[PDB]
Amino acid sequence: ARPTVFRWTGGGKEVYLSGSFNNWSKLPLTRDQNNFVAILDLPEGEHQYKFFVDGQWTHDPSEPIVTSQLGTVNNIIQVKKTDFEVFDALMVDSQKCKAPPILPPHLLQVILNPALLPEPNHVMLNHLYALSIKDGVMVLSATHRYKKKYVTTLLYKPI
Amino acid sequence: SVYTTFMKSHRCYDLIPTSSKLVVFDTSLQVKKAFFALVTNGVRAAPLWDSKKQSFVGMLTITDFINILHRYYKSALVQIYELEEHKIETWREVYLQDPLVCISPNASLFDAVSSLIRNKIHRLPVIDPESGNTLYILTHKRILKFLKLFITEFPKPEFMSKSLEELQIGTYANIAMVRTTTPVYVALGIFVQHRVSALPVVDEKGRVVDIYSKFDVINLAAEKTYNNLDVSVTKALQHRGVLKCYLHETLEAIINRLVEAEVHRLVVVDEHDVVKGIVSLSDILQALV
Amino acid sequence: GRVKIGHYILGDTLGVGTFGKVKVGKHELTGHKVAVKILNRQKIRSLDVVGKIRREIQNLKLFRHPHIIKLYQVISTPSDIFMVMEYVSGGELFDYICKNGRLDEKESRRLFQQILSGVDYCHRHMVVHRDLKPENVLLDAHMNAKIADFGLSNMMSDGEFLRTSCGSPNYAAPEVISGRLYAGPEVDIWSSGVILYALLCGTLPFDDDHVPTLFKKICDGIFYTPQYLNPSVISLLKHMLQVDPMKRATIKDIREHEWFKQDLPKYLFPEAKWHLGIRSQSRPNDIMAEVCRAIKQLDYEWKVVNPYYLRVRRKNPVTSTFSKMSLQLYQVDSRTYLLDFRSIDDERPGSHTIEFFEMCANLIKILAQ
Ligand SMILES: OCC1(c2ccc(-c3cc4nc(O[C@@H]5CO[C@H]6[C@@H]5OC[C@H]6O)[nH]c4cc3Cl)cc2)CC1
Ligand SMILES: Nc1ncnc2c1ncn2[C@@H]1O[C@H](COP(=O)(O)OP(=O)(O)O)[C@@H](O)[C@H]1O
Ligand SMILES: Nc1ncnc2c1ncn2[C@@H]1O[C@H](COP(=O)(O)O)[C@@H](O)[C@H]1O
Ligand SMILES: Nc1ncnc2c1ncn2[C@@H]1O[C@H](COP(=O)(O)O)[C@@H](O)[C@H]1O
Ligand SMILES: [Cl-]
Ligand SMILES: [Cl-]
Ligand SMILES: [Cl-]
Repeated sequence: ARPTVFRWTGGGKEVYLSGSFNNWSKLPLTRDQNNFVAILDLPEGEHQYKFFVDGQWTHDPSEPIVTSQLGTVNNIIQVKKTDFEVFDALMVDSQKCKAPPILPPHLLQVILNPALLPEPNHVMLNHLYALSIKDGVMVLSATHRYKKKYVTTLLYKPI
Repeated sequence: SVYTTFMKSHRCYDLIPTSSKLVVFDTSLQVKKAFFALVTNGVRAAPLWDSKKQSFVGMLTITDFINILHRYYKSALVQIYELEEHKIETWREVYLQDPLVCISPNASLFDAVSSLIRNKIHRLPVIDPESGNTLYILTHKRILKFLKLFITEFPKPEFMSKSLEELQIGTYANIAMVRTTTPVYVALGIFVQHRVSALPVVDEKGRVVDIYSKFDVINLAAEKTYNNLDVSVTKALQHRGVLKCYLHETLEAIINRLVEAEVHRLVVVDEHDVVKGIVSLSDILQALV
Repeated sequence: GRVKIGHYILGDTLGVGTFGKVKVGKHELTGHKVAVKILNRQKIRSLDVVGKIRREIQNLKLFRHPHIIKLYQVISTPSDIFMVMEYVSGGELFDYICKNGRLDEKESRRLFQQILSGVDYCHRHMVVHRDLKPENVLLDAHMNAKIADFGLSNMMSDGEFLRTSCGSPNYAAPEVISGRLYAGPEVDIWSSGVILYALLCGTLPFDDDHVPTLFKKICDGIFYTPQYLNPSVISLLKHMLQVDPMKRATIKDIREHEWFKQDLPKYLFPEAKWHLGIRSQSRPNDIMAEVCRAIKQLDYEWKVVNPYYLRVRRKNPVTSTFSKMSLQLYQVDSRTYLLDFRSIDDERPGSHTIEFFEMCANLIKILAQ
């Protein structure tokens, strides 16, 4: 079974949880503040539950309900497979849901100004640096990283 | 071979430095501008990008300069038009009328050494297949430097103890040499017809005085003096001590010598300091693969 | 009648972090204690922190540093997400400095080493825990610093700057309070700087009830150094609390400092003018209008994210591979602006880097300065 959380948000002196999972036996919920909880393990599948909040039988309105053929309104819970693995659950949750910036000074710092150059700050990698067009030929440059090594490629291209 | 197993295991990536500089020329760039950019950037080789073909078509090296400079030199009173006004593509179309070699960083240093000799090249571009980007240009000097770091820490075999004469490694016959009097144009002539890195400079007698390398040819482009090739080999070398080995010097000792002074080839000189042979970095890596 | 998660009986709420409730946990059989960070799924999806929580878990699960609170296990429920973490008895370092005074030079240094080590571990793993304060530095039984709450933390990506102006104003960097763009590590250094001050003085360097004078004093990088403070550390603090991020100390510069290195334990640490883009001087809207007119005159599909940030893609005529790049306009001065070209790393072809150059070189040969 997978740990499921039952939390009654609201005040109370005595708060119990009756459910399909425990043959509707009144299970006391422990209170922190205005939250009374229970963490019980339930099998993957449909489960019905109700609350016994201070002598009155209720359901969490914010939670999915089901009305019986006899007019019994209990809360429902489909405990899904994707709810147990964190990265599957956060993936299913992801699916359910001016003025120009001031130029960072990190970018004005270069590694170019023999073949061996200083290690660059990660922030300037993949940026285009060019030299002034002297004699109808532009010089382009950029430092990229391959694995743990870095290469500053210079392209001499006429324009 | 124990050194060959070391190479067949180590990735090309490991030899790539922490932070490299790479100069790429578009094939449309005027060929003179290309050789000057090599000089200014302090790089001896440049991958070439054919924008129309959207791929690296080849490499531009000092040999390209040596070739234009000799194919097209008319005299010192008249400009090398072709060198002046010609694109890298226009000259490559001529020179290569009658393909690109590269190693992946995932390939082993042995594959790289094999590929170097197999095609008879000194500059090998390391290209990541996923990106298609050229990362670094693997040289003999660099491979030999890395193999020397391990040769020292690891034991010394039988070959290392043996002499250069006994082990018989390198070229000792048909040694192409220039003389003091010999002009640069003639030296460039030799470099073309023979396809060898350096030419030992010899005096009145067959003794080696200096060594004119394919590198010293880069200086003509640096000083913008390539228009006067009539100058002697010695006059040309005045812009900048000679290193020679003996036939009875150990292979491991000469291996340390080539790496210690970081030279491309050692000259095999006899007791009366006359040229008897030659041994290059290329041969050393071959003998070890 | 015990509320359990994992095998721990949930107890008293220790506090409420950036996003969740944090309660103690005592193991049913062993008595072992944990700190359980409860995150309501419905609540986390109410804010847009669902992705932020995914990354936070991702990072904390791959970390293992002696001065960073360990994330043992994450237990998902349909209701909420439970993050079982290591519990330290000592509580807040902040409360320590309240009850007891300031720490002695030797004791302060010890703790400053420990903190910085952890701050470095984060950065060494591309994580920048912003909101670094003695309120977030916890202490154990044996007085060891423990960095906690990565709610406001963020990842460092190659080529990108962070914007978020997160964390308390007192521990915040001038560029953070100024809401400017930043790299990441530098703002943690500023925070670590005020921690060191708090440790040696028992007070904050930047503090005032008059919030305007509080921010003025932060942006003017001006604080008081008491006569009891050792010049060597005043030196360190001056280098750490630099208003200029470019003139500010690095973990590297601090590791090198004379006051730091002193009695520093072994375990803690291991070991021709170029131009950025083109600079048009025209009206910011008119300048971005030109890049749109030009991006179109070049026939390249784009996406307008900000009125100053674009995410453009051009189809390769030969390789037929779609290649991407990003454009951003930045204000350099009052009179001048700059267009920044950044490469977008995709997912056999030609060459990504060269293609990026040829892409840029086109939008340039038809543009201002
Ligand atoms: O130790 C006392 C004691 C105890 C233990 C645990 C809970 C509990 C509280 C929850 N509050 C929740 O959500 C609200 C909304 O979203 C906010 C906030 O908390 C998380 C945050 O994101 N989910 C909760 C789950 C549980 Cl199990 C209550 C009492 C045993 C009785
Ligand atoms: N990997 C390669 N692919 C294609 N051509 C190459 C390659 N490497 C070198 N070349 C060509 O081979 C010729 C000789 O080059 P090379 O021996 O490498 O010169 P250098 O000794 O200056 O490095 C040149 O014309 C050059 O263009
Ligand atoms: N001057 C030379 N004359 C003849 N062969 C040479 C000379 N220099 C180098 N070689 C040989 O040419 C080959 C390639 O050498 P290298 O170009 O120096 O890497 C090797 O087998 C060398 O031994
Ligand atoms: N045997 C040698 N002794 C001394 N200098 C040498 C020798 N071989 C090459 N050089 C020098 O090294 C440069 C040639 O570079 P490279 O072709 O890269 O080895 C020139 O400056 C030569 O003078
Ligand atoms: Cl709190
Ligand atoms: Cl403890
Ligand atoms: Cl305090």
